[PDB]
Amino acid sequence: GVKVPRNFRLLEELEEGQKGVGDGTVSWGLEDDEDMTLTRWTGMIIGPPRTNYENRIYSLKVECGPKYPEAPPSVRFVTKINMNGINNSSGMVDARSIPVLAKWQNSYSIKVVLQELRRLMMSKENMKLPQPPEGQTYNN
Amino acid sequence: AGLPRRIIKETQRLLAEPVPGIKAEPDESNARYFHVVIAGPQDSPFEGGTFKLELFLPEEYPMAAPKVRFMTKIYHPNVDKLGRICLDILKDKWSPALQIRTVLLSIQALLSAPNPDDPGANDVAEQWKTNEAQAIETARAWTRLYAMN
Repeated sequence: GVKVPRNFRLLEELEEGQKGVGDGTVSWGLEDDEDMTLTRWTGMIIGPPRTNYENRIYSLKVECGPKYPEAPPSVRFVTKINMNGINNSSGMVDARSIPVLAKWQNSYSIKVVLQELRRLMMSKENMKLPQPPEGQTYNN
Repeated sequence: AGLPRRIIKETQRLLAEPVPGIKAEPDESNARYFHVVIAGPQDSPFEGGTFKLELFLPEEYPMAAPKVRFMTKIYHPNVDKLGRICLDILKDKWSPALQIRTVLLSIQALLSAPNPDDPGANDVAEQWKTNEAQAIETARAWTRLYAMN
């Protein structure tokens, strides 16, 4: 079972981010284009239609630590959102509450995390939550 | 149950017969992953510096090229901001007959003789083409800043 080292996995994810996937409703890229450690990523999720998240663009920060992708990335929303599993004061994504993170596998990726968060925005418990005004962001 | 003979062979020969000016050591967890240090070549603006590089041997090696990237910031028309290396044998011109040893000295040769004219060179290439003297001074500046510790 041949493991691709962290840095080489992240280079794969960088190229895939540039090429884009699917319908482009999620996207990702390096926060700092001179960051050779490939640690800090910007994530983007278009809120899904027929939910209270619709027609809003969410920006996220995704941190790929030293043990990525053996270990899951850390994720937080910059754009304010009311969603189960997201701390509504700080934007931090509680790994235990998001199945892709709580049940992380090393075959997963930034793309996969973002698609899961988008899918969860469509859930019965989230899709009807009243949202903060568009354009607001958390501190720090 | 383990690695192909070729990989075992190349690994062991890397540690028995090291390339001049290049250290190459196995990762502590991944037998296909190596931590390399290249000395700046004599008479280049990188001379005196040491540059970290990482090397990975993919599943399909040697059909597939090794993956190589710099992990030390360097000012060079064929190495980008993320350390990625533009070099024929790493892509188009890779063939199984080439050893890791050949790739590594070829990378050293690239430091010794940059190719600013390469179709895939970054924005640093423009400096190298038009004001080469300044670009070489800047490569020396970055060697001082990033490659002396």
